[PDB]
Amino acid sequence: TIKEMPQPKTFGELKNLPLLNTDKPVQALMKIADELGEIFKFEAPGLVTRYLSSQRLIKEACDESRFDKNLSQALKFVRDIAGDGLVTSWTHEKNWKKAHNILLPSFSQQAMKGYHAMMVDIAVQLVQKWERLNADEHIEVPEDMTRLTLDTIGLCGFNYRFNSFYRDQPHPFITSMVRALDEAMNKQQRANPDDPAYDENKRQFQEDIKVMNDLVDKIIADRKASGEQSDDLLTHMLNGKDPETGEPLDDENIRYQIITFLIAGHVTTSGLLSFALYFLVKNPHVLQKAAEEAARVLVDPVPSYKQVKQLKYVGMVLNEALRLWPTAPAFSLYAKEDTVLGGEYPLEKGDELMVLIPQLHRDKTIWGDDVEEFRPERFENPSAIPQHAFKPFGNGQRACIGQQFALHEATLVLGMMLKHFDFEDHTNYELDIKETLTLKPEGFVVKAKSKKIPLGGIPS
Ligand code: HEM
Ligand code: NI
Ligand code: NI
Ligand code: NI
Repeated sequence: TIKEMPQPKTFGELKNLPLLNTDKPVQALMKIADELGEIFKFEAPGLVTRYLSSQRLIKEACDESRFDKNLSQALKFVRDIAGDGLVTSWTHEKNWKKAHNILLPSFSQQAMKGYHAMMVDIAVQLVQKWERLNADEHIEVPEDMTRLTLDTIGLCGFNYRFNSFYRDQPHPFITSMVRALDEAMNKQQRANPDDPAYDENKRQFQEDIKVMNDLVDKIIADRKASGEQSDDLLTHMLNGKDPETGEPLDDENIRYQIITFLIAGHVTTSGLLSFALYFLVKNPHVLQKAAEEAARVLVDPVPSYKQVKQLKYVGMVLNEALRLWPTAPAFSLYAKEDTVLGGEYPLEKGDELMVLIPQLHRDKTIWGDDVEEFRPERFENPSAIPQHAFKPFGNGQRACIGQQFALHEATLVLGMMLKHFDFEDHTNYELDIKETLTLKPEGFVVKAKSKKIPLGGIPS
């Protein structure tokens, strides 16, 4: 039964904190998991947490009756940006359940059919950008994927056009958002956050948020200027009421949800698409098989909703990309009551767990020894995979609400990418994963050759 938990090097009162003195901390928690195993203790000033890495222990952690969602120190900081929005609010603090009930219809499958036409509107824009490049020019993949995913959630969700393909540098929203999220991640290393040395950081942050909120002001303003009726994510936000309480969303809260969905609805998807395209050019026979399916299925000028759902292997490319590098690399849980995990490590009420998603997906006692290798064929049969062995979208009633939204978009775009282009690893890119809480490959550049297949029109 019971045994004690391994713990990495400690540095006096700082405990394990100096170990995360890196701009790549998740990949460093991976270095440690490989050392100490399926579980280890991480202490910092005024916080302890247990990092899980095995399917064995994580299967237990996803028992909603034993464990509830925890706000990690990261999310506690992000809360300064997103407030008590869907992602950063407690399960029992329910402006959550209130918003959950109000918004969940916007991700009903009848709603997905509504978004598709708008998803193609942006997807066409991406393809046309690349089909209009000159032969000497490179494609900045994560940059352009971000343009695609921001504009999609912007249109589908709020009927607002960021028009990112009409812009040189990133949208002012993106610059503020990235910098503000970098602050939340970087603040995890400050032993004294309120030292006046970080006054410049506190000042930049309040201005970054000023910028993000003045965009939200635009979205709501343009909305009350009417556009006949709408039933997108923003409409249900303004007019929907929680059946349990008969109450609509607080004014302070509708703003937090817009911020939430603008951020949460695109950073991990562009990350996914950038990781997917990366793996394809590093495994050309996988790229071929995927491109062949793309050509075989997408026969009309623009993809139909049904056609996207027929791209099974393109879906497998995505899931495998999410396996090797889940772009939301971790989520937290707390013990509802006293209990014992894996019958070996006893936990007190309110103790904190971290599910290290990249290490879960490298569990050799689930996936084989060929963990690091990119084989989409693992997902050829969903029925096979044990539950809680694959968790890129979290768990339970607080798993990703936008999961179907992300995968439908990603498959659609990746579909059109393979139908319309060949891809050359122009720089022989060495994978350099950048962390802003989320994961994305930085500096990734490809070259595209057009297959010269015309495009049609757009429904929306
Ligand atoms: C590949 C893309 C995505 C990944 C990997 C991902 C991952 C996740 C994860 C792990 C969680 C749980 C967080 C936690 O347990 O602390 C989550 C929740 C959430 N996601 Fe996603 N997500 C993706 C795309 C999206 C999209 C497209 C949307 C669009 C709206 C979205 C909106 C949300 C929201 C609102 C929550 C919180 C829901 C709740 O807990 O009530 N995500 N996501
Ligand atoms: Ni025993
Ligand atoms: Ni070149
Ligand atoms: Ni061959």
